[PDB]
Amino acid sequence: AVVKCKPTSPGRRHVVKVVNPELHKGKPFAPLLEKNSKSGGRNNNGRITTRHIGGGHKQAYRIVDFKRNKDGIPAVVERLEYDPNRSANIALVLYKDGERRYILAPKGLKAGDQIQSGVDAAIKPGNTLPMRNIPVGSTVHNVEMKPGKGGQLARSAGTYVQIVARDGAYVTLRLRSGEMRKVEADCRATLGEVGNAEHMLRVLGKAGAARWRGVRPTVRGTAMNPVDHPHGGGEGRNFGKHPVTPWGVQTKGKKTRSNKRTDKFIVRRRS
Amino acid sequence: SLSTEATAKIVSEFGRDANDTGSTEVQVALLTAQINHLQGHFAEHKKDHHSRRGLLRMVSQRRKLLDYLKRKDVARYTQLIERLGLRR
Amino acid sequence: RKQVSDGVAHIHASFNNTIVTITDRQGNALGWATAGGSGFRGSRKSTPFAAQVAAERCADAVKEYGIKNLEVMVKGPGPGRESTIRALNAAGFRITNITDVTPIPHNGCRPPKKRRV
Amino acid sequence: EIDYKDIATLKNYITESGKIVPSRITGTRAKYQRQLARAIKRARYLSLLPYTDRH
Amino acid sequence: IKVRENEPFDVALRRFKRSCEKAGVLAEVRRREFYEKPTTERKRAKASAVK
Amino acid sequence: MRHYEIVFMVHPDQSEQVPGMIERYTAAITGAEGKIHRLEDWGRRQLAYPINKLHKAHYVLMNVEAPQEVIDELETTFRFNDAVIRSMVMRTKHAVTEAS
RNA sequence: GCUUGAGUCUCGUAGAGGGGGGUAGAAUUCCAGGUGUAGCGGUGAAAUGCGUAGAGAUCUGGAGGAAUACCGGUGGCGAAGGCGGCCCCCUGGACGAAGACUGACGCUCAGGUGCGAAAGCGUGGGGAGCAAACAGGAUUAGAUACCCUGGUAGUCCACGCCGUAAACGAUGUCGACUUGGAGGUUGUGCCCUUGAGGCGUGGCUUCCGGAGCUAACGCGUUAAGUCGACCGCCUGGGGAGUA
RNA sequence: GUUUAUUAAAAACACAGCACUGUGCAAACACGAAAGUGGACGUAUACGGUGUGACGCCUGCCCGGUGCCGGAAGGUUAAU
Repeated sequence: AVVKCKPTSPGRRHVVKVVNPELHKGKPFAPLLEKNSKSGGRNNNGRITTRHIGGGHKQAYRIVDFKRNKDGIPAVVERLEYDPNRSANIALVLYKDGERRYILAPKGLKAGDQIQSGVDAAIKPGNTLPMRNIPVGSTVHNVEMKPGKGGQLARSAGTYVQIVARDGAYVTLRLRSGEMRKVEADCRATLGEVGNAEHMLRVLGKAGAARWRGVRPTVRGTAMNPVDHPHGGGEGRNFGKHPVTPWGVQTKGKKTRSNKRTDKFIVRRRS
Repeated sequence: SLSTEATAKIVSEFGRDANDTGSTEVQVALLTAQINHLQGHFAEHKKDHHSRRGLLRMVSQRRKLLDYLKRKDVARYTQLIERLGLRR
Repeated sequence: RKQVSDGVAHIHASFNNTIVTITDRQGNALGWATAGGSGFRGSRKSTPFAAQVAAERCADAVKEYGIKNLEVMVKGPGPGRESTIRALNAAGFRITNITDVTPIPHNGCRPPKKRRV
Repeated sequence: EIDYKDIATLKNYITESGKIVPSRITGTRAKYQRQLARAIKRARYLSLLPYTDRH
Repeated sequence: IKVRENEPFDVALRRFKRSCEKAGVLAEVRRREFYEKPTTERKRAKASAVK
Repeated sequence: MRHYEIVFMVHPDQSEQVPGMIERYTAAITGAEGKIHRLEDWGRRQLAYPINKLHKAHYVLMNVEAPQEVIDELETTFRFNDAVIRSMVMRTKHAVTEAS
């Protein structure tokens, strides 16, 4: 659960840790590891393109099954592991033919649970099926946008998607943003919601925790100069014009969505 | 509620004479079994204050019965607590 | 120029005002009238005589359609429904049945506290 | 004494709008009135009796 | 609630239009039945009435 | 084992599958070593108010003595299978008059 | 030592007693659509407001939240706060015919501990109605209000606080005795198995009333009557349940 | 903690927190004349932009002006 630290020092005064004793203490599964090198704030042109990304802890990428397959083969769940690359925890699962894979761990999943992925799979948290064998109203996660592509929606910790309706070839989904959108019914979805729902309850306590995450300091345009930001300047604190991005586009309000080939799929815009 | 077969088993176990359902050891053992079952109940169901009042009534009744048995016969009290596993 | 001759009167009566609406059997409304369009304001439109004038004007609006038989569905606590059936029967439709479809809920939503005075 | 599966007795103990008639009108006892209300609600849930006559 | 006109009829009216419970309960579900004061006052009045 | 009473309604469209699910449910109870006290099929029956905008529905009653685990599995089966519009499983008022 | 106080077991009975989950039906609101036109809404009157970009009214489909019309009761349960759709799971208490068992194991309890309406506070959700604050329009001599039109916190859920109420029956708990009538609710014995008919025995309750008590109002077998055990509280009003 | 490495180390900047707003993934946004790339082998408990700056108590009134969001009935209105 959440652990409020004793204020033995400033920086430990205001930190809440979320700790899971169920998580595996030790090395991850080495056949499903890849090299992950830091490249944020670095284009192939070498320029910073996303600001406030820099050095954090070294991390290794875990190959997680998102396009879940091996239909009809049950898999027993071994110990849940920690994943630095995402807010969610992951589960190392072992199929009956001797194949280990990494799964986005749902909320109720424990070590020893059985999961399955086919069209004959019983509907149960941790099982994935296309959304024409899944009843309307169930909360799902790790749901594809195209049939066979892999889960793109509800991958963060604690997130879920509600199956609201069925067209007959499309399935309407209420997303975590409140948006309703039409997704094809042959797209697969894992049942239940994603675990680690206490991830939003952590408070980092100090600037060093953000630096271990990998977030470089954010400078305000009011603190900058007129050459640097559209905000900036003045012989006091007040600038006094409409708030904008560093490149001039207005940032309070001003919806910026220019897609026209997916407007047929978004049904109700998020509120 | 404790089942009829369970109460019959505890009465037969803790009664050295047949049909001794009113003796202090039998009453304390019945209360202890119901207390363990209700601890298993309340772990899943916190905030059941109305049933916890009956639990505390059973705890107080068991404690008063054990106090009476300790005043009456200390050997019976020690034998009962060493076969029940309480009051450390 | 309608040949089916079956119509439904919907009388939404309330303590301020009444509304009469003649529709077909499928729910598509054909005509409507009200005490305010009849020419009464406040207490004069809360009177049941304004409901009689409203139902007469609504029947005048449906005289082009020429409905022979007319169901009646009243709704609300208004005093004007009891004159509205009488005005429609004086207009000349044959009333096959009279129905009361006022919304009597369950506890449901919380009622207001307003107008305590 | 009172079972919800038959319908003729239960329509005799409701009114035309589907409401349960009061015990002061029916003359039945309080225990049987409570059992009657429970059976009426169960039959309403299984749609053997309507909640209201409008729909 | 529901009436249907008998096929011999001289006028269309309702024979229970003043004793109907619909307008009696609608004015109460509009606002605030207390369920502890008015039932007590009504039962006290009934107990004083019947003797 | 605990006594129970299960009444469920099936689609008129899927009214030909009713003996198959009767065999399935009785097989589940007898495999979980319970017994069926009663079983009645009232067939297609007019319903008082329309649910799911649907016509008259197929009515099945059974009185069943079975463990609460297989009764819970039966109720979750009734939840997940969409051929049953409505199900009610009730413990109380057991030992009713036969064929009422 | 005893059972007669207290408790336990067998078999049943009623109940919105509590905790968790699922589901159902009216209704309100919102969205999309069909018909249709010039008003709707509100009030003692109006006006702000909605509607000429189509409101209100009627019908269809969908979404979401909250509370469960009738039953419903001078009913029921819980120590109190309190608890109302239906179904399941776990569970507390009460009562009854009959029999058995232990044998004073009992009563009260300053400190202590737990529970504790509504409003409020923290974190995370939810938000349909209602609605403090706020805004507009009325009323008025004025109106920071009563009234109307909106409307945020809140009301709802999870986990933590807070620990107060006209938390009242303004009546602390336990035990015993003391004339009566009329009902309600819930068990049981007998009679003529022929009926929701008659005669008893228990519990919980509502009203009237005799002696008695009280300053009086009134209480009156569930006492404010006659006693016993223990605890809490008061010593003129204001200051003040304040520093 | 950082800062004008060479006259200013500060109350300045940053900061954990807080809020607003954009973003349904071929995401927003950024670099790029385009391919492509970062964001991210992430997926609304995520990412960006803005302002404020632990914590405690709080954050009142004003939408007339300028922005932004929503609507298209009417007026004006380009190439054609």
